[PDB]
Amino acid sequence: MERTFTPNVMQPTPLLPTTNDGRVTFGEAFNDLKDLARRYQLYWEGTILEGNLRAIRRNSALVQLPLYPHGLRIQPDVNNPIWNIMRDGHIPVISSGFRYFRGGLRLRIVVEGLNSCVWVQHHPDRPSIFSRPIIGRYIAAKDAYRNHAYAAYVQNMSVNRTIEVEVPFYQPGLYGMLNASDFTGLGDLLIGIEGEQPIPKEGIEISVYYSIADDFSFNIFCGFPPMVYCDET
Amino acid sequence: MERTFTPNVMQPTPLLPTTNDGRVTFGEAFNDLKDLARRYQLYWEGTILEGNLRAIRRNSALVQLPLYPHGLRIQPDVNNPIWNIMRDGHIPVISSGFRYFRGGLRLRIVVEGLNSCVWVQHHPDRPSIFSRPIIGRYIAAKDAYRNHAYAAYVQNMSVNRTIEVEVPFYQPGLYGMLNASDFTGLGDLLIGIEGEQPIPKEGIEISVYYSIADDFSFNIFCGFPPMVYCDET
Amino acid sequence: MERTFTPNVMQPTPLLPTTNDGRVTFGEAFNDLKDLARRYQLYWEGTILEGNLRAIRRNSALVQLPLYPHGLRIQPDVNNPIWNIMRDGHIPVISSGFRYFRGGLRLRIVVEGLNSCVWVQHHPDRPSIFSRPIIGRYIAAKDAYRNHAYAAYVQNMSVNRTIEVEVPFYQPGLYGMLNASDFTGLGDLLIGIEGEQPIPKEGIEISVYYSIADDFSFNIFCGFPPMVYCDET
Amino acid sequence: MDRPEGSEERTVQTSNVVLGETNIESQDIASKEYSPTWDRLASSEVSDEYPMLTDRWLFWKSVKWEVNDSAFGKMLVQEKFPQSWVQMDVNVNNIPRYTNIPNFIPFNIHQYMRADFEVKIYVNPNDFVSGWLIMAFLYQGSEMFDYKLRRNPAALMQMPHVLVNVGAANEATLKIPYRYVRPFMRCKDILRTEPLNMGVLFVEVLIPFRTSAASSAPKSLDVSLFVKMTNAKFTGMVDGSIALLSKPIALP
Amino acid sequence: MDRPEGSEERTVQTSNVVLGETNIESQDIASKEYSPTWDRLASSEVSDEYPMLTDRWLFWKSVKWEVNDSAFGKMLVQEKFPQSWVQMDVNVNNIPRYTNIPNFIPFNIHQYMRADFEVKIYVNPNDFVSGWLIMAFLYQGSEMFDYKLRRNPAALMQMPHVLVNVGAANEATLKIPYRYVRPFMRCKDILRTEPLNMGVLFVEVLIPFRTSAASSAPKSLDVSLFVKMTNAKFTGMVDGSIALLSKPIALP
Repeated sequence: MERTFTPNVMQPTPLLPTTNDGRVTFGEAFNDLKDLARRYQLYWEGTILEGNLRAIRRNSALVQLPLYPHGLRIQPDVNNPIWNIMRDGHIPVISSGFRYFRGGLRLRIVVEGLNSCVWVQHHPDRPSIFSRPIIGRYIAAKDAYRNHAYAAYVQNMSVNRTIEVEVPFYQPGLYGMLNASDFTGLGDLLIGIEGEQPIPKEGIEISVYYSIADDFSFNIFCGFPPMVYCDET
Repeated sequence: MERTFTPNVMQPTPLLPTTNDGRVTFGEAFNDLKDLARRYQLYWEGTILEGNLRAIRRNSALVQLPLYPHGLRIQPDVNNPIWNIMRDGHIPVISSGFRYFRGGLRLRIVVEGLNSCVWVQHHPDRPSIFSRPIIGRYIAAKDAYRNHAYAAYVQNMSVNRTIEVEVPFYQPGLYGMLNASDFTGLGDLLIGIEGEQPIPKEGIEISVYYSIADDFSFNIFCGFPPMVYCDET
Repeated sequence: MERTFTPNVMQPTPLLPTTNDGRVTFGEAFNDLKDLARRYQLYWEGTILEGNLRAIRRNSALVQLPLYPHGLRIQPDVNNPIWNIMRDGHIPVISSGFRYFRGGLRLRIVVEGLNSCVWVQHHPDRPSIFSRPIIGRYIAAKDAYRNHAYAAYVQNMSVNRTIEVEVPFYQPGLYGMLNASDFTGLGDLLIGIEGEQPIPKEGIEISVYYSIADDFSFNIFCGFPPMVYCDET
Repeated sequence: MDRPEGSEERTVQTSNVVLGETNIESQDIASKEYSPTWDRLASSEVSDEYPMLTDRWLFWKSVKWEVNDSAFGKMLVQEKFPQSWVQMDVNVNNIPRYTNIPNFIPFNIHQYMRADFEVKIYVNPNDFVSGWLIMAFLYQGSEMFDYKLRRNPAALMQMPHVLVNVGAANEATLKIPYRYVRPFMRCKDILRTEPLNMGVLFVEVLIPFRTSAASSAPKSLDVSLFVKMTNAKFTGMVDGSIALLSKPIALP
Repeated sequence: MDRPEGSEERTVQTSNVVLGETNIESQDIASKEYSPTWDRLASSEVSDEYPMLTDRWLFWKSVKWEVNDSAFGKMLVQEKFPQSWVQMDVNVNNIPRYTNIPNFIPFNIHQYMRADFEVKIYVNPNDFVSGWLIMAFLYQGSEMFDYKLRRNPAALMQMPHVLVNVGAANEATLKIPYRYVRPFMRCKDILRTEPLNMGVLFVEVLIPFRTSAASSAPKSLDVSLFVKMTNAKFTGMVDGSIALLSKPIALP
């Protein structure tokens, strides 16, 4: 096989004795990228103001966020300097090397400001038109309010501030496509308020973090794209 | 062996009968300094004001605190009279007698004021330049915001005010050096807010307490340094 | 091995039937150069006059002759036309092909003229400065008379005219060097009169013949030097 | 050459085609080979197999590359695949047609297909020219959000590829197991996706082609490509004229 | 060349050096190999052996020979050996020093040594040049009363040698068992004989080197020499500075 082929090997010394992937000196074995990809990382972080929401703005969406196992497309503005100096996370970088996937994501949505009953809902097949989220008044007529019978979840920001949910993989096809260009992905995730708590005069600060589920798998290893060093920022 | 060598012992009486290290009269046995070193003690206690933080000051560091199993260098100012009249704790004093260590610390970070989602993160190899912490705007460009894929933790100060985490021992070398002078230590611990809750017009009062993990061990016993009696303050 | 290597041999006929190295047709087998080198050959032939001897010239050296298994250096003057038209013997020619040796020589010293008690003596380690012999008055202060306890031999030229002695191999080293340039060789051989018989008014005609002992061996075969045909004289 | 005819050539026969090869190949497999199982879940009609037609090897292109134009990473072949190979036969208007070539005759009457491919590349230089080519394949490369950064041969060295050394003048065989987002591909433009677009096949110029300064030496060299299908299964019989083909879109 | 990489090269690894060789060698042994026994009679101190240091191969020279200067029997290399190889590392004043090279590090701290050598010679011509070299070794040749008549290649054809055909471009290996007038050699100039003078290594030009009349063809060719010790035993530990080295004497 041409990728791993090694002709005429000239090796001066023996090979180095093994630590069982670090289990000898540390306690754990770092043998796999799928375990590194299950440590949570930031996904999208935004603010939402009154007045760029709906007119009536009782139980409505605040964000429809597209679920991609690679990241959303990043733009490194001056508001969140994360996306600027840290570039992408470890998950978009691991993901850019594989072609397909099959499996779900885990999310952690931390929506505060607001401190009322907030809700989340997964539309497994309404994909996949764009690489940004859509805020408030710009989400389309039929993604505006909650729907009936889509898998959803509800939480009082008074009891607890963090919603942690796991999105299933519901698709007709064999794979979902990593590195899509722009029914390929995991569909949409809608986040929204449950009935018109008055909004603080600055912001509802939402931030989504994500990871890989347990049954998730990266599937066909082609190359990595060209990278950019973070220390050059 | 010259350290314990006893030539020409003249002993007038028998030895005293044992209480099993106090287990006869109290209920417990105090036979070991490693158990005394696992009772928590104060590590660093400070205040942080708006205006000695960042310009944009959304999810940023508030402190980068260097993890040392001996203490940080103390300075006994009039603000916290602890460091003045109590001197160091029992852990910096136990630690000054040993040369190396291998193992982790446990921390308890009590960050309140603020009452929003706060976060902690361990940089196992970015050591070790100084014996003080670094507050706010003075932390360097690449330790400013959160990073991706470093072991981190998040907590709403609304649910609970105390973050208790355990820092692992990740180093290339054999030992870490107790009593370092100034990759020797446990790296850095970064503490930071998650997105620009308005800061009370006086202070975010952080205090870190620490202890030894279970797998931690002090390793080569040389002398103790010269001490100073606390009752002379 | 490159010296005897024979690639792509094309042989038209069978090999010739053997005579066992001549033992079939003559009576003896000439299979070896070491046997040819044990037939005596001339070594040095000279004359010695009164007046190029010592002043007092009682028991003194007449010649100190250096023992070399290759020959002495030859000079082909008109007195002995041997060295001129015959060149060297078979022994200097055999010897020039080998590098080392280990073993002794046999000599036959025929000293006549004089007809008195003559003597011979071997100095196993006083070597080896020159390729000629040294006659009479020119031999150095401490090689002048007989010495004590060096292996020596004595003979009346009245009883018999021929002294045949065998010189041992006494050296510290492993080998002696054939083809030396100028403790490498067999040392010196001193020949001398035993107490001032009046010398005939012309000459004491000495001639030494030599051979190889039984334990002698030629040791590392390198090339032969370039030769000169005798029939061109 | 030591015999009256030069030497013993080696023969690779499939169906009624026979391909001579004088050298040791250079092989690779684009992913793990398997036996399709969930494809039975997609279609209630029996999948038809045409082993005498499709297993046969087929000559695809000849691309010419010259000394004056060999950069590092100049693309000789950049094609949507199998789309370019199957739609290779065009009429006067450059509209493809599945009717002439006997390997492609079943693409005409069916709607969906599935199959594995093997691409084989041939370069016949003399002894005194030296160069080097890389032929790699990227599963559904055209749909990738950065498809035009992955064309550097430094990126192709990572995806499954073969190498053709022009000094040695070897063969090269790239096996491509069927992998896709759905258990079948479309054969024509239906239900208004391009037909039969499983990936992108590249041929780059890893080390530029060099010859001697002499005037009569060849300044050019040819590259030929043969392809064959393996487990080809067709489903969904319709009329040949019920759907249409439109002239293909090219890659940037 | 029939494979993607040219062919299978062959590897000769000793200590932490690995030498590739593509052809059949040409070997010879300067005398019968043996196991030293009387060397224990010479020294009451234990002989130290450094197999990790000394067994390792070492690059010695590169000598260049040109078309315009190839007589019959022009000497490329004429050296006192191992003296020239061991004293190869000189400072600004051409005074040797045993300190830098890790094979020669034990020559620095000892007085006497003993060991067998293997000299290996490498010539990398293209196919269209033809010549021929002979590399022979003469035990203690410099001390021989006619040393300067034995330099003709007609004399070298007799002492143990190897041949390097430039048309075939082969390797060549000359093993030299330790033989000397005493069971050890001196490492420095002591007890006032030159240090480590066991013989003379020659490289002559048996058939002169010839190329084509074309202007761009190579008019020159390189010869490289590798040496290694085998049963190396050192005795007589002293200070490194207790004795001195003086710049070597050259042969006529």
